[PDB]
Amino acid sequence: SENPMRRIRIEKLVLNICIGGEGDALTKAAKVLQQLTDQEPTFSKSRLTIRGFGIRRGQKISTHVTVRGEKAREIIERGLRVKNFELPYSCFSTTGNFGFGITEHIDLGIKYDPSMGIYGMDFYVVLSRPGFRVNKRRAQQQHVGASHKITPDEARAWVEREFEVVY
Amino acid sequence: GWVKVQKTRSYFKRFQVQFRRRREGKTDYQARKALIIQDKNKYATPRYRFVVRRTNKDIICQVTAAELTKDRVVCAAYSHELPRYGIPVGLTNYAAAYATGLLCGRRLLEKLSVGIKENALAQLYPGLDKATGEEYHPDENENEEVHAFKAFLDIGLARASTGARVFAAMKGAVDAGLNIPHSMKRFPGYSKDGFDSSALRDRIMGKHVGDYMAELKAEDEETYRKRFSKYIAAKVEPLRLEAMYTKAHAAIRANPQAVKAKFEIKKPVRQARLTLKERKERIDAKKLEALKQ
Amino acid sequence: PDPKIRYFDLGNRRAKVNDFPYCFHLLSGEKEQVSSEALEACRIACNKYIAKKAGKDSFHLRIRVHPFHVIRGTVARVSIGQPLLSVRCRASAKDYVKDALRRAKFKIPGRQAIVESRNWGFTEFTKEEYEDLRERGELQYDGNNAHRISRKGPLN
Amino acid sequence: THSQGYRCKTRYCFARKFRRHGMANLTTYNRVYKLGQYVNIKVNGAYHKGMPHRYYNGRTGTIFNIGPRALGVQIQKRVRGRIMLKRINVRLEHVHPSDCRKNHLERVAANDAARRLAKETGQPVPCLKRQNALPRAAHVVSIASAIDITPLKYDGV
Amino acid sequence: KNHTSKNQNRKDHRNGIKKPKKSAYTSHKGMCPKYLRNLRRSRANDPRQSLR
Amino acid sequence: LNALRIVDHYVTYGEPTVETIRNLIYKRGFAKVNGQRIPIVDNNLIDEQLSKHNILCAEDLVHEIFTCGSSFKEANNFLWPFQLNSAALKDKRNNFAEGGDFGYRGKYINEFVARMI
RNA sequence: AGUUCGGCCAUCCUACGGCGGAAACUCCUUAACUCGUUCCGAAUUAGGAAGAGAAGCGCCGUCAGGCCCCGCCAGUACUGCGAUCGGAGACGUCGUGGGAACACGGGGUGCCGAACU
RNA sequence: GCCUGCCCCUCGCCCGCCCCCCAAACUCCGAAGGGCCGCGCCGCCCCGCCGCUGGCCUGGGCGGGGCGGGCGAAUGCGGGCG
RNA sequence: CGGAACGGCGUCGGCCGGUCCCGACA
RNA sequence: GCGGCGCGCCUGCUACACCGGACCGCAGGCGUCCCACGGCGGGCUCAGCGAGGACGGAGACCUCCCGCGGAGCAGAAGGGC
Repeated sequence: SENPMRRIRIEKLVLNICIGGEGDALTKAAKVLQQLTDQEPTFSKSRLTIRGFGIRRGQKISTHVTVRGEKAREIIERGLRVKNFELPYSCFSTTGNFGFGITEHIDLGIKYDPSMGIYGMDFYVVLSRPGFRVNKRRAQQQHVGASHKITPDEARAWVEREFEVVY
Repeated sequence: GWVKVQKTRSYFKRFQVQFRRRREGKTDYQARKALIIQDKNKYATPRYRFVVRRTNKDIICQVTAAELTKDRVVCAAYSHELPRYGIPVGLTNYAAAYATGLLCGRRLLEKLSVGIKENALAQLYPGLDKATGEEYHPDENENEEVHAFKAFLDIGLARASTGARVFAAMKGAVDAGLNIPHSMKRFPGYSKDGFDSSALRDRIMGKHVGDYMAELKAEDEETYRKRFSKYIAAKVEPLRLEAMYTKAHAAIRANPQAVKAKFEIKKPVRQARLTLKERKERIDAKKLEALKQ
Repeated sequence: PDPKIRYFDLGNRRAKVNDFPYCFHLLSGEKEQVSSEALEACRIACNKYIAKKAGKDSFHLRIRVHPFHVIRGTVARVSIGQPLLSVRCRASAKDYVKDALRRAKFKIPGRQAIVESRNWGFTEFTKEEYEDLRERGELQYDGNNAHRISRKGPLN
Repeated sequence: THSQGYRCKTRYCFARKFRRHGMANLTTYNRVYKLGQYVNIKVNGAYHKGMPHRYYNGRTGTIFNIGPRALGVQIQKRVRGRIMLKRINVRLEHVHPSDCRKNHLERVAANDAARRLAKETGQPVPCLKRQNALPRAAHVVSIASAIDITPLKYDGV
Repeated sequence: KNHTSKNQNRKDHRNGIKKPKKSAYTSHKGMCPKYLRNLRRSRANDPRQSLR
Repeated sequence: LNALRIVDHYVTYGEPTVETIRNLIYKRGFAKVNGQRIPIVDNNLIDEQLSKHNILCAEDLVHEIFTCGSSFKEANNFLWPFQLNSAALKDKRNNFAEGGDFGYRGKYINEFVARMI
């Protein structure tokens, strides 16, 4: 509809950098996420111990920040300049939330520092409309309506207008 | 890719629906059980709950007893009644919540005292004449022939924080004279080594909205118009908030009786339910529509 | 030990609903426990006789009873009027089936009953009921069984 | 029965109903109980404190003691050749009020009511004693629509 | 015989199935102390009072 | 009637005729006065224990029993259970419906008791 | 009509599609505070009032699924009691009592009670 | 089948729907059959007492005094205690 | 004559499917 | 006798719908472990499907959805949540 309420918004961007058993790289990956997003990233530990990627239970193998608001738009567009505004058509989920990933933090536009090595990151963007709080609120929590839920096709259209992305 | 639906017929057959108000998300039955439970040796003596529920538009404060098949509302005062007492805007603000609580407490105590005369509950428990951050416990000193009315705060699904507005209505009930047990930890002023009456006094007097109003107007007049359009439209001066609040507290104490306003009822008739023959007729039409492609 | 009989569907298992019209059933006269060895030997005899006299395609044979009760290898609990063996066959095999069932009866313990089935094939519907539904088209076919097209569910 | 623990053979007895697993309705804690009231005892599986024993399930008793959280109820348990008054304390979740004498309480009221009603009008007093069915009266039944019914033939085999 | 319950129900019903006796129903055993103290305080006044 | 069906194997029952009642009350009737078996040979004994119930004479007794009247319990209890001669009994094991003797004999109880009185 | 608190907890649920909203409710709009985010005002805490029914929310629909109710199933299956009943049995029968279930068909699809506008 | 090719087929896998026979240690249902408890004293008014309960002029117990009705399933049979 | 699965054109009693005066090629 | 232990204790059975029922009858446990694996309050949802996201694949990590519990609650089994 042309209802103001049915306007899609970028609810959240998640920047996750998963390294492994090297230990030092994880701390440095957090610092470049802190300087990119401007908020402090948190660390996700391992759920299982696997010898092949040295994964050990509770080894803090990941670092991620949830960026919301105007900051999220700036980071997504800078990442999409690395992708040259081209995304796969199937990179969109059934929920209407899409994602992309880049290698090399320098490609985003961050300046290089010798102490911290280049680390790539995954960019997952969640698309939402005003009125979706009915799923997340503590009191009177009910599922969003199927019409009000973002459809994968309607999400492609929104991003092909906002960032002129071609699929 | 080819997978069974999570919600199978078996899922629905074995599904146990939760309680109607739990499904709605309106009530926590674990909290309610403790708030409603009374000793069996006390039998049917009524147990009162001071329920403070905050809708976006107003703060609803009520005193309710738990009957076996219903809840009885002994008294209920709403923030929407505050314009009659001289508070036109910020009806969901912390200061308004305190005055809504004062209104329910005074309204109930007055209703108990309407005909008693000899030892009226309101006469025996007047309350704090001035709205202050000082901790007041009516139960601390009691007539001993009459005791302060006791009710227990019910916040529902609200998170208990220092400065939360649910506590402000409880302080107004306490200020009116209702004995509501409290610790004053979740009040603006508790700092471990003591209570700063000044900090609570300020929230009760609406200082936080009025300092913001003064700062916002200076920093950006246009945002002040957008943020506080109703205040500018109600001709409420920012500094005047404390005077308005003190006058309101006095106006509540002098006459807490409900105006008992009544309005029109507008009910849309909506669609009439289809008759069984009408449903059967739709089935014939649906079969005919599918038959020709 | 494993039951000697692992195959309970023999003959034309994939045959169509109207491919076979006449069904014959070998029921149990007495309540008894029938061995897996007894079900394997009766299953070899009946299948072989009809397949020899007619064709494997001409008949679908089902050993309805299954040996589950381990005996402290395994035995099948059977009751009076519980079908032990069943066969649906076309006219080409109608005559041979009754005599094959009588060659399977000498292997199974206790009294046994050979009956023609008024029901069409393995379907619940009787031959007359099957025909009436078939003319209407209400008799939707599923695999080898037959069912009513039903007035339940979403119309579209 | 080699092992005899407090909760043995309680697989079905102390298990909730098909769609009744969950937290007790608040009515159990809101029902007023008075001394001498008849109360049925039925265990609730969810609640494990104040639980009575599997014997007590299905028993009806009088409330000897009412206490802050559990009511003391006295049942009669036949131990060999003697019935013994077994006083047990049972939490609210496993004590339900019994209709029990509700029929007698209704009868006492109705008998008194139909006595006063008679004193006013319809003066002959009504019979206030239960009659155990009794034989049927003679009556008359029309056999104009009578249908002949006959034994049916065997068709099973 | 390791165990027999035969004849046990004939022996029980020979002179048995006996009621638990009166004064067991109205016993104050297991009644709340605070209620029992209140009963004694109330009883010790006017007609119910049995002191001189 | 529900209790009687539990004990059917041990008993035979039927509706009695007035002559069958008269013969039992007169030829085999004995009272229960002071827990003693006192023979009913006169209308005086019946008057003594049943005047309160208005059962003054033997005709009142064979009438109350037959009509199952208001004073049926008193009338029946006044009579010590009848002691009769040995029954013919075709078969004690089966019900009269199955061709034996136990259970409902209906009108045939009158014939069955006749020889026993 | 709607709100708050409830009662019993699906005839109240689940899916999907319509239909509304004066008031109310909600979504909503912001962080000066208060408070809150393994990170994030998403939730939450506060302060609002520029918008809006698009959702949540009521109302209707759907040969819908479930749930609810009544028939049929079926006096069937079982079983209480009596049998110098039949039968080699293991199973059945008769007399006298009780009495399902799954299918299947036909419908229905929350109400109650306090306060307030 | 073919520069290759997944260019297509065949069964699996996997969902959908039927379907044969089931279970002492399975149960959405659910008997017969058992168990426990009740079947006489009520209704109404008043008053007394309590370190016990309530915001109260509230309860809950335990008594006393009235005023109206009263014996309110069948059958048998005196029960109890040391 | 305790007795089984199986046999019996022993003697009776039924149940069902048929063909008989279109004599069950002349 | 040899061996085992219905030689103390516990769960589901056999056990015949109150309760009580034997078995060198059956499938199993216990003699420990934890100052947290305790108490309480607040917040939260679990296992997983599906569909998605540089390395990264069957597999970690981050995402939304729908999630009657299909997870977890020290150890047997049954209840319970």
